[PDB]
Amino acid sequence: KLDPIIED
Amino acid sequence: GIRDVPPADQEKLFIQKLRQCCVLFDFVSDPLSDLKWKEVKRAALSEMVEYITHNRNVITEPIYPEVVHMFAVNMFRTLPPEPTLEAAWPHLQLVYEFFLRFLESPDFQPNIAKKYIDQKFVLQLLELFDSEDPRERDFLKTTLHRIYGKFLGLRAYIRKQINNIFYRFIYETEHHNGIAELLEILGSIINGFALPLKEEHKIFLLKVLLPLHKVKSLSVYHPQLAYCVVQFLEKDSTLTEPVVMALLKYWPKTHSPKEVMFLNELEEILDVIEPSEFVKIMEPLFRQLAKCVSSPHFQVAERALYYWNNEYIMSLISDNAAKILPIMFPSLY
Repeated sequence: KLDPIIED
Repeated sequence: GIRDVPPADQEKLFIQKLRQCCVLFDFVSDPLSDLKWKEVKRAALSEMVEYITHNRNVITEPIYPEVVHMFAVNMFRTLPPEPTLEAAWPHLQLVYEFFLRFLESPDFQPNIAKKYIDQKFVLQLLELFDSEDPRERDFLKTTLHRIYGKFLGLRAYIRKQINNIFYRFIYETEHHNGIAELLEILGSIINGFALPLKEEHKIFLLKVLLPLHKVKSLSVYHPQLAYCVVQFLEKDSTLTEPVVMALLKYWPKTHSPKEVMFLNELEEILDVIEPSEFVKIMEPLFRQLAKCVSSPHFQVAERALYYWNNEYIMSLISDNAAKILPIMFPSLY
């Protein structure tokens, strides 16, 4: 459900 | 609406409503008290939601501190000591809704907002995850996910503070109402990790995520925990041995229906396992599986038997038959 968050 | 007064006057009126909504009402002591004023506040909140949703260039620089102060005054509060619901929900719901639309608006400038949405703000927000109201925890979950995404400068702080919450849960209180929601956020973060994995994250797996398996209320958040663990092994297969061995260490020591969730997690691990990692842990794993097949709990026994119908698991067993068959059938092989 929660979209991935790309590490940065 | 705010939209219906002259454009020159709109910001002023918007600020004026935000300040009115800093008046706090008691929904507990006398629930029939001040219904007219409660409704005035509800309608104002609802109006501000519509205004920022249906207009552009209305979140100006003076709006930011007023929005954040309004959120804080409504939400940052001491929590009381099937579920118990927040009686103030008719207002709090709309404050969460509005703040979320605030964060998601195309007007939203994180370079301005970061002056008010800071470590202290995140600290106080994270305290609210212990709320007994699942609807509050749901809004909190979405809100913190958005903040983590948009504020690069807060990301390390958020990870650290979730870990503080988890450590206190594991090593002191063994009681927290929002572990599942926090693990859900972490799952989305783990999925986005770059390679090779930073040492910070491996430590988090080994020191935080694995010990979460030993807390007595595990069943409430186990699906979310399993997902985090599986994502780590999709990122870096070399973590397989410490993970599986720790899972085997934390496995229930009496026959229990709780083994079903352990069998689920373990099968999901096997679904992404590398053959060379499999051979390292197959002997201890299948010693446990053999006990589960012979469990006096029907659901545990059946659940373990299903491993044989997983084509991939069966290909690994069959390629190592000489070592696994004597473990699964001692009196035969």
